[PDB]
Amino acid sequence: YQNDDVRVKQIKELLPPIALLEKFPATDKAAFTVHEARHAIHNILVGKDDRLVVVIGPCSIHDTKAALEYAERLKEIREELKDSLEIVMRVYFDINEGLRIARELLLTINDQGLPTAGEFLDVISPQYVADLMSWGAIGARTTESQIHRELASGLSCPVGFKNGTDGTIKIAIDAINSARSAHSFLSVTKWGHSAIVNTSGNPDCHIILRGGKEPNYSAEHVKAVREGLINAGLIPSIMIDFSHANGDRSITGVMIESHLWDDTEKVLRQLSEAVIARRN
Amino acid sequence: YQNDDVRVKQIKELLPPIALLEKFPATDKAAFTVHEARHAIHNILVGKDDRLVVVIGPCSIHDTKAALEYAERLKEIREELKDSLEIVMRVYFDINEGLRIARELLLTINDQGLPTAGEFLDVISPQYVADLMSWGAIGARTTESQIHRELASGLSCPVGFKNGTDGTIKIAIDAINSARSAHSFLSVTKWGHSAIVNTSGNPDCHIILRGGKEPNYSAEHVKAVREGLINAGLIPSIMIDFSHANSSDVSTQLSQGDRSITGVMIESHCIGWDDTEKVLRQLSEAVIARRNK
Amino acid sequence: NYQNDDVRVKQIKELLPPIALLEKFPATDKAAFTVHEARHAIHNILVGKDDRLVVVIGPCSIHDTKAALEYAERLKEIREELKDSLEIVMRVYFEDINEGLRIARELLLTINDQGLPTAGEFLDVISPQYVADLMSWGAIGARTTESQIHRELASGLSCPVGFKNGTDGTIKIAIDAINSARSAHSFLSVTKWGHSAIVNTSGNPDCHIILRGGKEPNYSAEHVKAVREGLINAGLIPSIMIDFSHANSSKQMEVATDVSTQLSQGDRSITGVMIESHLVCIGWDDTEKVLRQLSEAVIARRNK
Amino acid sequence: YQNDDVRVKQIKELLPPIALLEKFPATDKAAFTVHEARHAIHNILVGKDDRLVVVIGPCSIHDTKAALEYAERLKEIREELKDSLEIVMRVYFEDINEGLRIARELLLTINDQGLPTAGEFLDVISPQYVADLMSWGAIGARTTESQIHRELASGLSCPVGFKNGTDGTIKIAIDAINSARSAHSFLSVTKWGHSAIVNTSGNPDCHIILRGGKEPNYSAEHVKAVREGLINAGLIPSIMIDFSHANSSFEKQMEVATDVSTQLSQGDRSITGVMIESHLVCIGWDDTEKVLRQLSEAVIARRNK
Ligand SMILES: O=C(O)[C@]1(O)C[C@@H](O)[C@@H](O)[C@H](O)C1
Ligand SMILES: O=C(O)[C@]1(O)C[C@@H](O)[C@@H](O)[C@H](O)C1
Ligand SMILES: O=C(O)[C@]1(O)C[C@@H](O)[C@@H](O)[C@H](O)C1
Ligand SMILES: O=C(O)[C@]1(O)C[C@@H](O)[C@H](O)[C@H](O)C1
Repeated sequence: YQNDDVRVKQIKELLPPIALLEKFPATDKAAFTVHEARHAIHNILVGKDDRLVVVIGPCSIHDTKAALEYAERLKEIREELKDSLEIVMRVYFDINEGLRIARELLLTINDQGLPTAGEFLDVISPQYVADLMSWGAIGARTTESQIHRELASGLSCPVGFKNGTDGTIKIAIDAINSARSAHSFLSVTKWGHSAIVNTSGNPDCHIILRGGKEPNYSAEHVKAVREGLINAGLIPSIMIDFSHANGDRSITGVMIESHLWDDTEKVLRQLSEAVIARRN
Repeated sequence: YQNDDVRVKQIKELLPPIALLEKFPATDKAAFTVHEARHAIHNILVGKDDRLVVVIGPCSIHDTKAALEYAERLKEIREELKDSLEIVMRVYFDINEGLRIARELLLTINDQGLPTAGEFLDVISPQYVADLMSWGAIGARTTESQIHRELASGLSCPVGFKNGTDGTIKIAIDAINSARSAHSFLSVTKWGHSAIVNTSGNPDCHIILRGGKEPNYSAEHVKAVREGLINAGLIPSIMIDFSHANSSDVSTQLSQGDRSITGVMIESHCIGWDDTEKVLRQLSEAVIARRNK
Repeated sequence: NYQNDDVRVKQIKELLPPIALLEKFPATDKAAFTVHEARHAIHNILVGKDDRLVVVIGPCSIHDTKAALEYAERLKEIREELKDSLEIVMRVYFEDINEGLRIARELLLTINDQGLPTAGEFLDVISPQYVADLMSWGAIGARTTESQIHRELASGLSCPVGFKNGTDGTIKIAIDAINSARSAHSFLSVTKWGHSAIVNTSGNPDCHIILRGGKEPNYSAEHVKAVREGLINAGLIPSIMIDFSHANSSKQMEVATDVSTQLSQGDRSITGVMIESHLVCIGWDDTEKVLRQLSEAVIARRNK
Repeated sequence: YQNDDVRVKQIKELLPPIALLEKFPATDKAAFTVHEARHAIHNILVGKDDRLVVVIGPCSIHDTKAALEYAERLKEIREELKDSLEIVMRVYFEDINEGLRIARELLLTINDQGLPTAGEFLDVISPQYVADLMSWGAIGARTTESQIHRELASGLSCPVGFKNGTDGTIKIAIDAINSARSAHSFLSVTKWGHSAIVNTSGNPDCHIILRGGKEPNYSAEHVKAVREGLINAGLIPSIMIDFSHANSSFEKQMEVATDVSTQLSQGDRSITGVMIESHLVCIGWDDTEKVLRQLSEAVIARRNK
């Protein structure tokens, strides 16, 4: 009585994570870009830093050449606007060749001094690229999932919980809360072997406002959200996603979807000015 | 700079899945009980069998002995009401001793002729006991997750996608629509090794009514769900979870001839064992009644 | 094109991890204590603290486990009867590797759980991870005794080990083997989870020569006198094991008597013997006889 | 009752062989070098090529920069003496994870520079990390009688050399050559680092190395007695003389070269290969040029008698 893998057409072994960490080791320069950017994003998130975190980047990468050019352009503005903004590049995408292409781009961009951001879709793929990640988002459809909250509880970067696909703010405040506590999930070791991951908790989680039924970047949503975070005994630290379905010091970060460029300069220069205006 | 496992307190290697299947191989009775039960649930779901899948069991297992005595009791009712209710037991609970204790119980129960049911919450644990699984539920907090639908696409058992914690039914209709297609998710091999899982599609995916802001077992919800499934081009095979936010009707719906209700979910010894006999006997009578229309 | 890899490999198949073998066939408290007490007892005999002789006796090859488990029951009674004179351990040598490993463990678990200690041979660095927890003694054959890799396997083996003389009668390869094993080494093998690993060793002081014949036999009082002088000149404890079979015999029964006379004369250097015995290679009747004979030769040694 | 790992101080996981082939992927240049060399060595071992195989290299590699300079000089000699000699460099090493990285990066660079590499197979696991870069390999005198070794040779993608015993025993190698030609089985690790069963198809390209013993074994008389030894056994009389080790115990390895060069000139087609231990600063670089040029001239002379 064949009862196993009845609907599995194929199970091919995946290169162990250590094989991507050996083929593509973090340069000291990548390591510091990742390490400084995390601490930066932390200082901004708790209010220690008056600058704004800016996750901007292509909607999706289809060409690594095209992306390395965007990055070159972005790094200039990253440091040109360094005292008003914290610019991070958003890098969304054979799985083995895919994992190699993914890692090489994140390492090259962090070695060029540009910190990288993306989405933590599952609990196994972080073991391959999170050493080069300074920030990540949990999607609207996986915010209420418990494994995605446990995942963040052990992610080494700050984490953005998006709101519900209807516009629910409670699953995010409950997620942010959950991530702050130790947890246990199941994934693999850097050798690729089924393992138990015991977390210590991530205090650097915050909500993303990405829309829903109708947009929610309105001051009144942000006021309702900020009162929602305060009641739950959380730092009112808010990020607004300008894309997808979308002196106030409770807005600590924005999110932008930008391809190859003119309005990107305009928007970054515009938010720069509003950050400067807030210090007064 | 230390940028790795900064928020990891420990990463301990887990027994490979093959080591649970070696320590506890399926008997031919388990093997048979799993295969027959899964085929039965399919026929009941797609309207070839007029019986009703009853997923009943304790809300939580704290003792293995107590659960083995419940299984013995429920097996007797399963054999009696076999021409009205395909009865399946709900089995919800060191991870290695937890995997050992969970596998042994599911084998023992299937080797006793009682098919077992559970909840698939991750993409790794299935590899340890799915061979002993005849049905499974996908929770309300993981029904819009693409990973949990792609898991169901490659699950060898019939799958139940619960509604949302509010009452959303589309996540599940979309879930059922998704599972029916080939997908790909990352999991481990039976040797415990990171892998690419290419699926084929599970056509045996269905909706569960677990309640929400307000219970949804009423005939109209069932009619709505039927119409919502009908509009998505999906068979209106519906299951109502008498428990959860639907407890904090169905029988007469069936007595009157609702063929859409094809399954139920009960949380018993959470009722005690006497009401369990009553409710199974009640629904048995309702399925008998449904055939005379 | 230009296939440069696995050109002469017909198939590579993943073998169960050692953990799947120790999980399906876990040691029992009775099996654990038999291995522990035999390994301690074999050590005390090899060092002179025990006057008893080690007796590694068992079938030439195991094709049937019922036949092996019946020999196990018979041999156990003789182990219990001659316990004050002999340390009897069964030789479990067999000819799907995955099933062969399942069959081998279940056999060693059953025999050690019945209270009979098991002895075998180490031919590889990987197979020990599946069955050595049930091994109270083991051997390094004459064709692997000059191989450092095995000397490093013996350096990290939890059982006392026996190195065999050259297939030509060469003693140096094993006096050198014992010296190497006494040291900490490092050999590549797998974990209990089946993963390529580096094994760091502490050294095994419980390694000893097995006389098994090379060109002509080597069991006479003269070969032992000169093998013992060779261990003494090299600073090694003079503990010797004579295999009555293989080359020393072609008669196991004639070698038994020559060795029994040596023990009766007072040779405390012979601390162990090896016999190849089946039930239906001597038979059960001659096994009782050789065992009862060596027991009386140990009792005689005590008095001289 | 601690019955496990009582004599094990530490067991650490070694990198999967795949982490080494990913970080140090073979180049199309390394691949063609290994491929054409394994095939050139085979044609010389069976008489299809009148050239001689030369396994020459340092005794011990403690510096890659010193080896890479030796590789550069040697390659020019390989290209100059190509019509008379199949020159291959011997790469023998004295954190195993770092030593794996150093070993493979070196064998990759040298095969990428077009110089085929030659080493020794000590165990059944290490191969999986660098054998894709080996054009020849050896089994030493202390493991030639070992089944596990002859089963690994049965499934090696390169021609293999079995050394005689440390007493000078030829049979074990005639028995080693025989066994290796048969299909066998051994337990090793996959390219993913996992416990495995390796089924072999057998290796016809295996031969004897005369490395020494109680006294040397390179005289015309030993080769004659060794070649008759192989003939009886029904085996291609294809012999390899190791000038070093116990055949020369520098100044003697050069006497062994003249002794051997004289037998080849005579016409001994049964000598298909030599082994020389050479360093820069073990003979020096100047003697290496000389001995390669010597053996080249003897091979040239062999074609005329
Ligand atoms: O490949 C997997 O991860 C599975 O989900 C688990 C396995 O045990 C089977 O029963 C499933 O059909 C597939
Ligand atoms: O499978 C092995 O263990 C090998 O030894 C690995 C590598 O050396 C290949 O080239 C051999 O053909 C086989
Ligand atoms: O189990 C042991 O005692 C071992 O000695 C442990 C380790 O050394 C393994 O590699 C050996 O093969 C067996
Ligand atoms: O277990 C994991 O998935 C991680 O690899 C652990 C975490 O601490 C890392 O730094 C990565 O952010 C994710």
